[PDB]
Amino acid sequence: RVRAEQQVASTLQTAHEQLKRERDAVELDLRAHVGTMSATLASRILGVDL
Amino acid sequence: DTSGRVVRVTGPVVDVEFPRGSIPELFNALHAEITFESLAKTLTLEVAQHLGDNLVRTISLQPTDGLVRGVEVIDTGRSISVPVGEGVKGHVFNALGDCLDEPGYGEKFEHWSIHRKPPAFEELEPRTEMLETGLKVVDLLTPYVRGGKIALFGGAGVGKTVLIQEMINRIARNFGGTSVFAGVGERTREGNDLWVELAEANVLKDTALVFGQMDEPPGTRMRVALSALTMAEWFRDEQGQDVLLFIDNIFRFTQAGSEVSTLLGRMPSAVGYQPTLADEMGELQERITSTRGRSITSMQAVYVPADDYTDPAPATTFAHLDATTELSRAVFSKGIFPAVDPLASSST
Amino acid sequence: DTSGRVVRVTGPVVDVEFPRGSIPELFNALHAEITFESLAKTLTLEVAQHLGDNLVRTISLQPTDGLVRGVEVIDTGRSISVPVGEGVKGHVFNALGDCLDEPGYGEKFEHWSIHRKPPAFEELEPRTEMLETGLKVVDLLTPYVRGGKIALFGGAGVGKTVLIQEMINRIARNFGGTSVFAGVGERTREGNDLWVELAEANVLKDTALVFGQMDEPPGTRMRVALSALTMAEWFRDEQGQDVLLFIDNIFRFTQAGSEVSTLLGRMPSAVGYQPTLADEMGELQERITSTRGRSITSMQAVYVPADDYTDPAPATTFAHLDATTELSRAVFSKGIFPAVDPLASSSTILDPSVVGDEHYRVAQEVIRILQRYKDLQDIIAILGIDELSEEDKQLVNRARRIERFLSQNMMAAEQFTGQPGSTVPVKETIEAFDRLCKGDFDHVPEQAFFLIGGLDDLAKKAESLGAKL
Amino acid sequence: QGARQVDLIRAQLTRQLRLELGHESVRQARELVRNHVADQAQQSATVDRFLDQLDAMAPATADVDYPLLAKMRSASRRALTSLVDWFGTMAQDLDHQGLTTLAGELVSVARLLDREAVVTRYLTVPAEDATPRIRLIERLVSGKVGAPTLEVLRTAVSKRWSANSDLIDAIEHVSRQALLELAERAGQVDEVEDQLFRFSRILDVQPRLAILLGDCAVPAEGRVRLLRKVLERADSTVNPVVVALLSHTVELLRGQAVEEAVLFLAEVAVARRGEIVAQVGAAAELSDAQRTRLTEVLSRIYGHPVTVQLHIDAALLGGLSIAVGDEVIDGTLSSRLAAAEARLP
Amino acid sequence: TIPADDIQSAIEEYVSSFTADTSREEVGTVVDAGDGIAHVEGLPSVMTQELLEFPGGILGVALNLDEHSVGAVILGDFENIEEGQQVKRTGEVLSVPVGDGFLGRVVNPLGQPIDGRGDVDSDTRRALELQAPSVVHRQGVKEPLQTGIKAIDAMTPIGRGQRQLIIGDRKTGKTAVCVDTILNQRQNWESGDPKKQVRCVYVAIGQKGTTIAAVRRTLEEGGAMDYTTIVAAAASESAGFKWLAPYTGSAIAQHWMYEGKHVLIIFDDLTKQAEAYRAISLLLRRPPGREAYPGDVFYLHSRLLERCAKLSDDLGGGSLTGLPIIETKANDISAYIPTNVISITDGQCFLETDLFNQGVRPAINVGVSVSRVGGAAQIKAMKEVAGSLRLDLSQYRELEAFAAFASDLDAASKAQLERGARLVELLKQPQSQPMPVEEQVVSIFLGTGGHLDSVPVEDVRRFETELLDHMRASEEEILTEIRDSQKLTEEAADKLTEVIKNFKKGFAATGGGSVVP
Amino acid sequence: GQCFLETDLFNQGVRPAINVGVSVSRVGGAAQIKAMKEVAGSLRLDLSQY
Ligand SMILES: Nc1ncnc2c1ncn2[C@@H]1O[C@H](COP(=O)(O)OP(=O)(O)OP(=O)(O)O)[C@@H](O)[C@H]1O
Ligand SMILES: Nc1ncnc2c1ncn2[C@@H]1O[C@H](COP(=O)(O)OP(=O)(O)O)[C@@H](O)[C@H]1O
Ligand SMILES: [Mg+2]
Ligand SMILES: [Mg+2]
Repeated sequence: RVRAEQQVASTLQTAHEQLKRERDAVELDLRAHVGTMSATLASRILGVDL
Repeated sequence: DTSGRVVRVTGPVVDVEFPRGSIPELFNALHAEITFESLAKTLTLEVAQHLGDNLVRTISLQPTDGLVRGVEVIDTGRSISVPVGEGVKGHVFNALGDCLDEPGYGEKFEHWSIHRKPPAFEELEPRTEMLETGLKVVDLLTPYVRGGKIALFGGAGVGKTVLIQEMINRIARNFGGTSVFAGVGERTREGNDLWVELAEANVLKDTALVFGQMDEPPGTRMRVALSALTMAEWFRDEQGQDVLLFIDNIFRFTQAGSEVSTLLGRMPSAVGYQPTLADEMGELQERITSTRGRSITSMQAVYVPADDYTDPAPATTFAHLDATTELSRAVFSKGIFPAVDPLASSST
Repeated sequence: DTSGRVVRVTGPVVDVEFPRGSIPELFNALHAEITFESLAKTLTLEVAQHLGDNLVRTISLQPTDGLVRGVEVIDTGRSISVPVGEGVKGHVFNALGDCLDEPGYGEKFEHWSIHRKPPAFEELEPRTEMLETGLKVVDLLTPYVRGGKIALFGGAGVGKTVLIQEMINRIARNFGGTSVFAGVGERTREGNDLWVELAEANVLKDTALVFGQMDEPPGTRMRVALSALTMAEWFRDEQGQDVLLFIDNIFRFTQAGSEVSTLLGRMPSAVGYQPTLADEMGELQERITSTRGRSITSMQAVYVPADDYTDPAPATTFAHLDATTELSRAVFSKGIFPAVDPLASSSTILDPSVVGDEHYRVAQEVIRILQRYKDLQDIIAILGIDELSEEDKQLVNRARRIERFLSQNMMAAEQFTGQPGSTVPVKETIEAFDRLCKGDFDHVPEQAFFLIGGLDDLAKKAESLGAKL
Repeated sequence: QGARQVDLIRAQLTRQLRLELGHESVRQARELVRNHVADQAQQSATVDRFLDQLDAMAPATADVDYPLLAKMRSASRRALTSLVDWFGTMAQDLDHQGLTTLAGELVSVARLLDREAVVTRYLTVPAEDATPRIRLIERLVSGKVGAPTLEVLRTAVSKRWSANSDLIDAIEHVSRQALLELAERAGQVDEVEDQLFRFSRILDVQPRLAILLGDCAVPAEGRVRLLRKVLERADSTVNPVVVALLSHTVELLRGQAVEEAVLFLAEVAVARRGEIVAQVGAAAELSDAQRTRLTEVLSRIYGHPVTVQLHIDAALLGGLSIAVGDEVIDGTLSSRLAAAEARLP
Repeated sequence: TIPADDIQSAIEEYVSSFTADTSREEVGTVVDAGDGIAHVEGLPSVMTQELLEFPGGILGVALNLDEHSVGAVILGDFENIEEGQQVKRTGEVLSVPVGDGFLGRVVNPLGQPIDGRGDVDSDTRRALELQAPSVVHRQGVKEPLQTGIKAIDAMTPIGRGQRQLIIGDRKTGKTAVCVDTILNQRQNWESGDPKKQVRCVYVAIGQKGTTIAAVRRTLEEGGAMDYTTIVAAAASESAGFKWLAPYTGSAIAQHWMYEGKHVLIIFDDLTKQAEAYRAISLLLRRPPGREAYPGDVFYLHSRLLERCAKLSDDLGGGSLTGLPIIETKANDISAYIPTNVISITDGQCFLETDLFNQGVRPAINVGVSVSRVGGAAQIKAMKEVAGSLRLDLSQYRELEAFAAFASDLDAASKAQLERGARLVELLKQPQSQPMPVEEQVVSIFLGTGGHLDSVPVEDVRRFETELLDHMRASEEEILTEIRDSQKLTEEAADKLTEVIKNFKKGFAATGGGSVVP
Repeated sequence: GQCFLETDLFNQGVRPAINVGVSVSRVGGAAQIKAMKEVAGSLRLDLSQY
């Protein structure tokens, strides 16, 4: 039980940190589309392409 | 033009406003409609109070979930009426007279109001008479009264249903009579069980079942005993027949009356029951009587809260009971049927 | 402008009228003025209800004597806030967040609203780590949970305050974190006692005290627990290191809420309590908790009105606790201290998987022996002990020795018995009660078990009475 | 189970990132629409775009709404409709100063009623042989007021009333009907209606004046002094009958919300004609052609002639938001922005 | 690995497809607000029990309707309600998402997951107050729902469609009984048979969130979250959630019951739902009765418990087995809510503190605990080995006054005393350790067959365990016959008896002596 | 604290009728002189136990 515990705890820690690195490093690249999606949302809310 | 409209909805209590000259009498049956397709139904309301300013306060008999203020309310002009006749034998009804196993059956029968008066003092029997059932233990140690009330104190697994079927058979074959079963606050599982046992023993054709179940508002649990008693009164007065009325847990009738009294804002009496507990118990138990040669004998299951026989509900009930039958488990284990405890049972 | 106007004053409940649109939200703090020179002050009012037609029903935190109808009421735009930070340690505070021993201290700190939502369910984690106190009965039958919720139940004047002082002595004196003590509607003599005794033990420099006592109006007694709980929540969430939260007679929160429920216009509940009893107790008691990785070892005293453990307030408190030490007046009347009822007290870590097989076996055997004794007591009182069996007489002697050995001379009770206190490790307790239940000391008198520590103290007092073991 | 735990934390932080993405998305869309609609012409473009949707909004099962007749429980209604029918018979009797003195004397006797509550209790018994009551009232003002006044008071007290405040408010209501007819003769009905509405606007938007008029215990002579004075401070209120109405209403406020009582006055003024009020909100006032469009489409919707009240507020960011009684058609783009924001995944 | 561009695409498709048709809404205005209740003027067409939406995503339920206002119960975040806000009409009564996506999740009393494991794929929705099955839609309770507890399965059997009340003071083992009942269905789940699988719903009303966490952890360690949903209305939730949690848990598990599946629903402390409903009704100023209860509280509980039914074969044959839990105070079963729920259910399991302290665990009072379904919910083997148990225990309880005068007792009296002591030791059971039905049959065969009269009463437990262990290792065919045939034939009885004899000659007591006759 | 007097203890001759078991003083030895604090150290507990 403790063996199945220490291993899963260690890999959990190392995967949490790796996913943190994924998160911070992929956080801002998708903001290239936030402008155009805001634009299409405005177009939907107005009922015109503007 | 002459119909009312909902004004307030507070759980089972519904206030309805009518025009100036169309106020329904007390205890009238009103009809409202819930059109929300999931809970779509026809609410039956019973006028409980005249509040003034053309407002009446009614107790709903179905759940009011989905009722809207302003919905038109139709006045039927009469109290809750149940179908009466020989055709009500072998079928299951509810407190309003709707057939449960065959919806639509009985709608073109004669219909009798469930609010009637006991026989006049001129017509009551001044001499008590013994009902000879044919059972040794009952006829000897606990003689039943014809037109009286017998308490039954049998739990589960002592043959209470077997004794019920036995009494149905005896009243149908030794007296040429009928049986009416009022399940006041009936567990739906036990209701279906009783239905299929009465259908298997082929004694359902001699019985009319009226079920006011537990998942229903207190109104139907308060009025199901009156519905079954009205069917029995038709069998006695109109058909000229001896009747046996099984009221299962009269205590649930008392408890439903207490709940209805609490909902209407009435101040509670001692312990907590309704201020008019004895008047309601009398209004029910005084119609179970012998009259003009024919009688209605009633067997009632009694619940005693906290084993306190001085509790207001059993103390009020026992003012009308003529005998007591206690079904014992020590007697049922010995293989003695019926498992009537000869020392705990008693007769007046 | 956008200020209020006092319309009604019925005791501690004040009605205020505001212009349309300037109605303060619920739980806001309003300020009114009392200008009578003998009672001049600034009333703080907590918005309780929106009465409609721009009326607002508020509860006052100070006594309303001297308040005139129509005076100006200023809406602060926020709820009651208390100072938070590592700088509140070492100071006595108010229910409003005012320093008592050094006024003005903390007005430049960060201020946190005293109204919080409890942690999200995905952050909750069960705590199953034993907190070894040093009391025989507590370590044996009611093992306290480290990071869990502990309570001391009991009637009026049995052992609750002395037991909380004892546990401040045991757990908090050698603690590596922060301690917060909420005195909710208790005596002021005891508050000064605790202040002085924490200054003596050099523990005050780590402890933050927040006092709203019995002489305060029900608003203070209703909000002081929330103030101290906000301080503890700051120490748990921002600093994040091992908070201890003691609360004296938290019930006073319930009672203060009950004193104003009819003045707020609510129909009374069963025993005269507010209809919102369990709801408010849950809103408060769910913030006193340890999230995942952040620990708060809570310990509350719960007053049981008229010794009736079926009263709705203790009966509702029972559901929020991991360990309960329930004190009886029947055990208080026999001279046994602490007056713990061993048959009523309980703990969730009294599990063979947590405390071990021998701890659990010994505890279950002690409980069985004491239950059999409680069942025989009436027979013994009426017909005499000589009517029992030999097995039953043996068990009765063992049970009397056991119920006397569960008592102990506590460190905080030296003022009541003149005797210094004792500490007993959990293994010594386990083995001692194992020997008692087996019958190794059935020849030692009933005394020499009474108000002692471990087995060495038992030997000393047994030989002081002419016996061995 | 550990694998499940790591999947849990991954997916939960994923949803978190999604949420704070969508939030700044709606922020960017909000400032985009805010700087776009800053074009004064584009606001009109948006509103008359919404107008065709309104053209595709039919139908609606609307019902006529009454000023206070829908507020009285029962017994008072029948009485109120009887008295309004009696005054409709009276409608052509009085002359100019006739009607104005009718209003003055009726509000004075309303003060007289609220001054002696016991006599109101007595004359408001719902009994059949009410004749002593009528004697009572003429015994009160046999030689004090005009004759048709005393006649309508007789036919009023002749009626049954569920309470006392019902008759008290009914005499106020019939005095107001008299003033409405007086304003009608002059032919300023829409003028007086919209000027009451505009005064209600200026009364609500700065409610300080509203509250300082709600003083129950304070005598009302200074009240009306203050009130008219503030009104004729400017002469954009050339009509005096508006001032008469509002003055003889504030004379008996009885703790009513002034900022709601003036709306009540305007609404009964318009209800005299059978029209239904319909409040609207937008960011910029439109041309009266668009007002005609709005009135015609709202009449088509509610099956009744209707009047509008455009309460300017730019923060709604274009589009309209209309409210008719107790329902709302909300087409202003700021509401749609808040919707798309709150409805984020 | 994280799908960030997928997160772009999701909200991308959402905003590119966003639409809100400007439809005519019916709105009202809050006039007053306090203690979780808000009165709303307006909304003429609002119906009773209708959901309303306040500003800020706050929800309410329209309970009280009158000519002045609408008294609504706020379902959380009530400190955000103010006088003057606008309330929108939804047009719907309380509905809850239902589907198989709820297996293994912890949800609100609204179908919203509060565990954090993502949204729940919902098949459909289901109204909270749909009617119960008719009296002609049901069918006699005949299939046993094995709780894995010897005392219950032997003395107070539970069927599939029965409502059994677990009633007891506190810290007597009610939650433990229900969690063991849930854990015992793991083997039924592993069979893959929809006629044997039981889906579990656990409703936690008014419980500390750490207690719900501990319950879920216990269910996970036993592998019981593959088929269990947890509807949690924690102690911090509004009175509305605590009142609605059992109806949410019962709306779920009816979608399964009507699909032909078998469900077991536990209502942990229905008493707390009653107190929440009483708070709601006293804040709405409804007339109070005994103990300040609204007067339709018996209806509140019977409407809920009458939906646990056993449907017909014409309706699929599904079933919903109800386990309500009631906390009495000082063993006052004559209180109001205990009286109600005792009157409603089909049987009661009375757990006691005195029995708990005496080492009798589970602390079930087999004297007063009853099941009105009875042997109809037992397999033939258990039905015949447990018939010789009730009378023996009653005789032991009436003879235990002479426990110290066995010298003065008849031989039959002393034999009954010793057999009863062994039987009382037989019905004890550890926590979180439920037994399959064949092992319970073998244990009760040990007890009632006389095969424990040779064992010291302080060893019986161990003996039983060890024997079962032996039979789990050497003779599995006996357990397989009892499991597949549901009966103990004479050949199997002979085989079991000789196995017991061999084990007895191999068994070592704690007193030192042998347990051979 | 509390000095609970009883009618039973009064009639038995115990006067003052203090119920020694349930009576208590929450100040204790701090409200006594040294001599009385030492001689009456555990008197209340001894009498409760008696
Ligand atoms: N069969 C058993 N054997 C041994 N211990 C048990 C058993 N059942 C329960 N317990 C113990 O009883 C303690 C409390 O029981 P449990 O919490 O199940 O009672 P409860 O009915 O939930 O009471 P409450 O709801 O008031 O907490 C637990 O710590 C558990 O260890
Ligand atoms: N361990 C103890 N030893 C001796 N006396 C005690 C002990 N615990 C409590 N007492 C007595 O009980 C009295 C009050 O107890 P306390 O715990 O302060 O009451 P409460 O529980 O109501 O706060 C004290 O004055 C003290 O005399
Ligand atoms: Mg204390
Ligand atoms: Mg529990």
